[PDB]
Amino acid sequence: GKEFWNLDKNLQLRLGIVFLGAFSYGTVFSSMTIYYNQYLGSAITGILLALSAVATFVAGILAGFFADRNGRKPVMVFGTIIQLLGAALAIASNLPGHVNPWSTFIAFLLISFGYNFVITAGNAMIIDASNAENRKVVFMLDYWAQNLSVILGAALGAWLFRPAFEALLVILLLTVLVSFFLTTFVMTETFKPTDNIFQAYKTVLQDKTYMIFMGANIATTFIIMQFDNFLPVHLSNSFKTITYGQRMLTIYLILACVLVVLLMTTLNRLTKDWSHQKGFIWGSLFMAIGMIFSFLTTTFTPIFIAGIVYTLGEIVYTPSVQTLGADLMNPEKIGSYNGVAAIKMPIASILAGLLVSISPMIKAIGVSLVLALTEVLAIILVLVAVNRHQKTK
Ligand SMILES: CCCCCCCCCCCCCC(=O)OC[C@H](COP(=O)([O-])O)OC(=O)CCCCCCCCCCCCC
Ligand SMILES: CCCCCCCCCCCCO[C@H]1O[C@H](CO)[C@@H](O[C@H]2O[C@H](CO)[C@@H](O)[C@H](O)[C@H]2O)[C@H](O)[C@H]1O
Ligand SMILES: CCOc1ccc(-c2nc3ccc(-c4nc5ccc(N6CCN(C)CC6)cc5[nH]4)cc3[nH]2)cc1
Repeated sequence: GKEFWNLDKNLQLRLGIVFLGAFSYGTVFSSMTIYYNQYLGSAITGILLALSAVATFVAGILAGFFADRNGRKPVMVFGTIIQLLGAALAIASNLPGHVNPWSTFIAFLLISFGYNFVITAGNAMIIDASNAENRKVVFMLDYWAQNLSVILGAALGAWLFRPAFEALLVILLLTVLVSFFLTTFVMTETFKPTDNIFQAYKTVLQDKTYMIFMGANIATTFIIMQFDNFLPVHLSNSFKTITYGQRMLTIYLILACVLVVLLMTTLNRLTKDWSHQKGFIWGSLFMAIGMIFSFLTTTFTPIFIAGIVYTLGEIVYTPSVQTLGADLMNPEKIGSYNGVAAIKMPIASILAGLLVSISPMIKAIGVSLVLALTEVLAIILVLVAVNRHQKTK
């Protein structure tokens, strides 16, 4: 909190923008599958969400490059303009009595795209206006702001999603505006280069030390991808109802976000002068242990505790990995590096989903072995990467 007021103006805007972004995500985007399922098929909803994910990954790659090629600010400003167009069109597509789902999909496809521009470039900018001393503070403040805001979003969302959709859309447009003005007027450019998209990425992919870290990061973000692919299947398939797996899985998310909001500062106090190599390993250890405990148990009391363990790990892990990457990052090609960092979520997700296809054969005990084993791999790759980088001092 006190740290926030002593930061660079640009970084403060970054926190503001992500706050608003996450809030609006919570309220509207969390419940968009409900919307799509209602108006379109579940075959359609699945195809739609697949396209949006591919769309946003491509947004991230383009934003990463253009953040390096031109400045960070133009890209960010472009993103907000895209968002305005999407938000306005989504408002006009959801008029009561004249609700157009397909139009709303396209509008939301725009908003997601526009948002990842502001995110991808914003990440590059975080590195630009940060020094090695305050970098971790920024990353955690970022991470904290998002969690608190997704909760506030979720609360308002539940109350008004079904009754007053348009109200949220109006609010979404208004948050986009706030963010747009901020990005245009208040924000100052942080990077001046001294290009070819393939050549821009070829260099980052040729960075073996970063690529190793990327592989480690994919394995630790693979554990997070559990909520997306194997925690629901587990609970829906075999959760003992207490006077409802999908309802329990929902609790877990709420619990975790609440725990981050509350224990951020506290757990940070204990980890204040830890190495990033350490934080990654302790975080990625508790995260794997928490998931394994959840997978092997089907009762409320153990799962709830198991969830507490995972969140302990996630809180430490998140800022530590985010700083480690920045240190391994080339100062001239930060944008391209953040672009490459987009691949961690789809790959970690695809593998977790692919793993879930074989879930019935191997079962919970079998699944956990694969998690533990891949987490051990993450530890190996982080040490390899940190070691190689340490030389470059
Ligand atoms: C309803 C089932 C789905 C049908 C297939 C839609 C998929 C195609 C992609 C989108 C094409 C535009 C359709 C549309 O209405 O969306 C945009 C928006 C909303 O119109 P409204 O909500 O004000 O009636 O209006 C605008 O922004 C553009 C309006 C001006 C030009 C006419 C274009 C068609 C408008 C819809 C038809 C007229 C309704 C009275
Ligand atoms: C004032 C204090 C308030 C404290 C908590 C308030 C919570 C208010 C609403 C919480 C809603 C939590 O859960 C509700 O949104 C979640 C966010 O995507 C959904 O979670 C859904 O999207 C997630 C994102 O990838 C997926 O991993 C889940 O598998 C999917 O089910 C839940 O399925 C939905 O039921
Ligand atoms: C063909 C292309 O296929 C693709 C497939 C998937 C994705 C994809 N992109 C994603 C981005 C984010 C997430 C995601 N899922 C999460 C589940 C939980 C959490 N939280 C964060 C908050 N803490 C407190 C609890 C855990 C974060 C999460 N982030 C999943 C995602 N899946 C992209 C392309």
